Amino acid sequence: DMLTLTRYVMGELTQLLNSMLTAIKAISSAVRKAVKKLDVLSNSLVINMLQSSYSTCVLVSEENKDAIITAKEKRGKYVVCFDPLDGASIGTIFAIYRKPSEKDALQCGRNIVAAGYALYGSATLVALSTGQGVDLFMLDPALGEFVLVEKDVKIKKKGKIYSLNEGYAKYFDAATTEYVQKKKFPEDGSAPYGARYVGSMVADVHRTLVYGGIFLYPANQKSPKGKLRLLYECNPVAYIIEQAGGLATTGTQPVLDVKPEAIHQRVPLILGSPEDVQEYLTCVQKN
Amino acid sequence: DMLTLTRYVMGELTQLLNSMLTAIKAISSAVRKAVKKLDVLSNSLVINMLQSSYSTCVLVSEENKDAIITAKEKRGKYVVCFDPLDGASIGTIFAIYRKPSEKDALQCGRNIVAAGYALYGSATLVALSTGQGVDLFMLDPALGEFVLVEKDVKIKKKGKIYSLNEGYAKYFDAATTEYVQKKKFPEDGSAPYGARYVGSMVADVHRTLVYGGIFLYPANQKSPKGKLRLLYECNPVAYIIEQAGGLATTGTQPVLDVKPEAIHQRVPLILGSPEDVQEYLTCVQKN
Amino acid sequence: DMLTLTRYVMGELTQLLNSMLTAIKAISSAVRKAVKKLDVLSNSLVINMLQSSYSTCVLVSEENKDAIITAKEKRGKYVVCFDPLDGASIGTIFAIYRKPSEKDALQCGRNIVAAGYALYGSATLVALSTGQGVDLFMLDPALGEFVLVEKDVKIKKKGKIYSLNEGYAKYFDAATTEYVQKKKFPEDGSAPYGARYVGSMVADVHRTLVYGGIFLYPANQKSPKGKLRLLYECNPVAYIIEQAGGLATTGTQPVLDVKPEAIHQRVPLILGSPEDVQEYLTCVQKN
Amino acid sequence: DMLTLTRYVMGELTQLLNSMLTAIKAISSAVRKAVKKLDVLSNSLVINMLQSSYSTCVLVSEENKDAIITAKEKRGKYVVCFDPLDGASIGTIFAIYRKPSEKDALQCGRNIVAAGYALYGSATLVALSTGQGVDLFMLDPALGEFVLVEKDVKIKKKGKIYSLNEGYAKYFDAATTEYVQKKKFPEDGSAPYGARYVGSMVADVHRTLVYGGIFLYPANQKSPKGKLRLLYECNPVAYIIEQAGGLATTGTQPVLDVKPEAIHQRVPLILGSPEDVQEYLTCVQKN
Ligand SMILES: O=P(O)(O)OC[C@H]1O[C@](O)(CO)[C@@H](O)[C@@H]1O
Ligand SMILES: O=P(O)(O)OC[C@H]1O[C@](O)(CO)[C@@H](O)[C@@H]1O
Ligand SMILES: O=P(O)(O)OC[C@H]1O[C@](O)(CO)[C@@H](O)[C@@H]1O
Ligand SMILES: O=P(O)(O)OC[C@H]1O[C@](O)(CO)[C@@H](O)[C@@H]1O
Repeated sequence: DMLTLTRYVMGELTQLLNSMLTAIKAISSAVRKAVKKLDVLSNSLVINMLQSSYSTCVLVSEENKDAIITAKEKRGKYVVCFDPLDGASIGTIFAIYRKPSEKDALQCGRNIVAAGYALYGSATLVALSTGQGVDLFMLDPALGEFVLVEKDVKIKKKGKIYSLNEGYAKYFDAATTEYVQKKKFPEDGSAPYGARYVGSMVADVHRTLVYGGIFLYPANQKSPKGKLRLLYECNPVAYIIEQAGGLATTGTQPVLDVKPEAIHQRVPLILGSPEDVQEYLTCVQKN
Repeated sequence: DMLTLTRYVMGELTQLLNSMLTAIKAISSAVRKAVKKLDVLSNSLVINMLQSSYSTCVLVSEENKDAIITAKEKRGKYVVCFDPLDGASIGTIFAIYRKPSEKDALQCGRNIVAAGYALYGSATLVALSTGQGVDLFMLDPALGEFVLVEKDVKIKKKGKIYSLNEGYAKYFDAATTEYVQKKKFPEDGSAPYGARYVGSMVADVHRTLVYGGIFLYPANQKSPKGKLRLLYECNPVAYIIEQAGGLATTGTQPVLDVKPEAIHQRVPLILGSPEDVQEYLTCVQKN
Repeated sequence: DMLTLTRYVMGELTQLLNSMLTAIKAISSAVRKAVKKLDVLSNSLVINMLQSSYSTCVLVSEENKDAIITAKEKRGKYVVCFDPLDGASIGTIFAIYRKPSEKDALQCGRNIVAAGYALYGSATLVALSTGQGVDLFMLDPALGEFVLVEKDVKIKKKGKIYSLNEGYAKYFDAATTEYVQKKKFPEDGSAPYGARYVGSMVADVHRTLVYGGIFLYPANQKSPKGKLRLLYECNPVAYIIEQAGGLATTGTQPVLDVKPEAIHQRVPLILGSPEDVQEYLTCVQKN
Repeated sequence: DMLTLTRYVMGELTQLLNSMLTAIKAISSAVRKAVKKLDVLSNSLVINMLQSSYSTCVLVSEENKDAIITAKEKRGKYVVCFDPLDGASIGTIFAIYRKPSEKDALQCGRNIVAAGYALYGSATLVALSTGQGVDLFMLDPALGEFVLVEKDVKIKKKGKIYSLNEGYAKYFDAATTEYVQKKKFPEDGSAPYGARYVGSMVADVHRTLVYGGIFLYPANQKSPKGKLRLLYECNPVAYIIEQAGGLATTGTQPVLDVKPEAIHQRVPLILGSPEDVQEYLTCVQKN
């Protein structure tokens, strides 16, 4: 019943992760103790911690219309796109790039150097990658530190869950209609998939990573480019899911290959177990 | 930024609630720090705390085949049916009756004297009623105490969420098929409902209480009496939802009116906002 | 086992207390998780929280050589003298005055409008007065809030503890030698006092408040004006102890009547139960 | 800012330590949330956890007149003498022996196989030895686990603190009078020692371990065999202090060599830095 602790390592990049984690720890505490005030609060925490890391030059926040330029004295080599408080478990999402303007935060997901999400549940969980797989951490609030709980997390090749808001059925495009119909009425004599949809993206993506299956927020008639934001929701989770052996697509190309045309750009998002996402792509190509 | 605390009151019944809350506090801590071992653990906590209250004579647990008879020395006037660890937020569910045998735990829900659930999320939340409405509490683990956060909680007359596993579509009975079709394709020119389904009953019911709408685990071809257990899942949440101004039905009668034929009996469960449950009943009566 | 919470009230003064408490909550967390770095850290927390209250114009910190002048935009009517991390339980001490220069922080203790200390033990405790007695609070870190635990705390008229570093005996002045001799060898056939000395001033003063008796850090040959600092150690605790019915003296006048000649001025400090401090004064007057 | 955790190891003995730690974690929580009821509570926690380890045959508790004999089914090879709640930081003290009667708990300290104390401060700290030095742990209540913070703790050869209740001066024996006089008036031109006395034995002993110096509760006229209890206060701390390179004596023999004549036997206790305890012994031998 006794433990020893050891520092874990995945310069400026490490200091930058360290401060992003410190802001997540603060947000975790502010969520445990709890709407727009909490969003405003979570935003200042990230921005201010990120800036005083001395590792940033450009921030993009879901909460701010324009990119935020780090004061010239505190400037470093990295760009951070984040959703401070997304969404039941709500979350925080971020992706880090190397670079002094918006140009720098408009790089395709392929260029990501580190990305992560935090999920604020019974425990605060962080999934993190710096390009060499996905590691899962739990916030130990007693220590003030994040504890490694799983190394090199891998998603199942194929799952048995599908996850989307089916209340948008009347608006679905033909490929989504077809895919959902196949999940409920398999044509191969297999059992239908189970359905799960928390309605909080970080909660649904995290379940998709650890249980397998597929998560979808595709284009539909009311949102013809999807709802979820490319820079600081879709690209970071696509990066995490790909690092875990999964796939993430807009329907017509990998999310990480999309060339961003604006910082608050939305894209469709379909991700998860590779065989499930490939079967979704087949419905697209056929329609 | 300073507070005063005051003891809240909703003899033996109070001591019984007090120990059920103490077991919930212990379960909360064991969940935060985390599968069958946790179920075994949560079970002993409830059973042992409930017994040493000196208020029980008969327990029914989701985990135990037979009813548990309190030792003759520790016996009191009450019967408790509970699911120690149900299920993402998992939960604990319980209902309390006045009474020395199984007979006593086979009373219809109408006879309930107190019921509740706990939800183990970013915060541990307890909904509780003793017949005079629903009160919502948060576990303050620093104090070891449950803090009143909402008095006399009322569910909306009509919501805009529907909540069920649509992966069972191929197995749905005609009334469920019809109801779901109406939620997605309203015939009155209104917007379709949104869909949410966490797949943990306490999580879905709690959302249904605070946001409004409808939750369904109806009979289907694979589970022709439903999945959820009458004594310690369906009756307690039906009791809470009715105390909040909602409805809870098996499709053919109020859950609380069902006369239990066995302690692990399953029933269908449809509950939530009264106008939503009434519209579901209309699809049943018409089929 | 259930509680209700109610906001407690003892404009700018309230916002100022609120931020001083918020800095104490942060310091509490940084102490739980733990030397000069912690002092530097505790200092920035107080200074920065105090400044953004918009209620301060002048700060005096044990950690800073010169008084700190609040930026003109954030200025308010109050002056705060504090020891961010003093000292086994360590503590934080502060006193608040109404006022733009050092002049304002050089007022005698008599002018204090609010004062307090925090003690970081198994629980974090705050004693606070705004002139109408002493109230005791515990930090509930789960809530992020301070909970009233005792109202209008009163010190015993006479105690049975004396508290001083007797390792300075060879340096004691004649009155301290005489007083200590009387505590150990009572001339009235009473039992000797017990001795307690934690060596952390907030710990010893707090014990003196709740158990009664006397605490002394008098002048001696090596420290002929005492060790403890007038502005942000001696005046605040003198204010608290007097508000609890006790006395606090330098030996030759009440601490609160001393006219400060510099912001880091030291004074002797003798305080506690009034009859004990009066007996100490008798030894002084006689020598 | 990320950590990995690793199980630490110092069969039945390990399970026994594990349960003693689990009772300390429970006591820590009950102290944080707080007199005789807490003593009664702390006692049942130790006794019940110790018994269900299946490693005990005989317990001796400061709280119970007679030794407690483990039920025949749960019996194992070890004997545990403990003070569940001693005493400002209060503590828990225990020593473990291999063995079915009182005989087994009346072994001299020399036979100890493991001993420890817990101190309930801003953090809950455990000092533990199983014969190969002293290791220091902090309770991480988030994890529910004890974290190694210092390995093979060593006390200074000679310190500059002395720690005793000087309010018993009129009752001191000649050697204690002489020793204290030498601490305050060194005859070698060195500075006087500082004095510290919390009045809680675990607090004073812990300070003595980490800062060095000497702690004394010697025989005096009112307590001619001392106050502190041999089996579950003096022997465990003597064992810890000796494992850290210190000494612990009654004045006339090492505490660990005293042959116990009764389970609640008191002995004088002088311990700490070896050169300080040796100088105390010189005052004894000379008187
Ligand atoms: O209610 P909808 O249309 O399903 O939206 C769900 C999505 O909206 C958000 O709450 C907003 O980002 C996401 O977290 C979630 O995936
Ligand atoms: O996976 P299904 O068939 O939707 O089952 C969901 C239900 O099963 C449970 O996990 C078991 O009680 C419930 O908490 C939940 O409502
Ligand atoms: O070691 P000494 O001289 O007794 O000093 C004790 C005093 O020093 C301090 O640690 C410094 O402020 C006080 O907290 C305490 O009262
Ligand atoms: O008040 P006294 O006589 O100094 O007693 C102090 C001792 O008493 C106790 O509180 C009782 O065990 C010890 O923790 C402490 O060492």
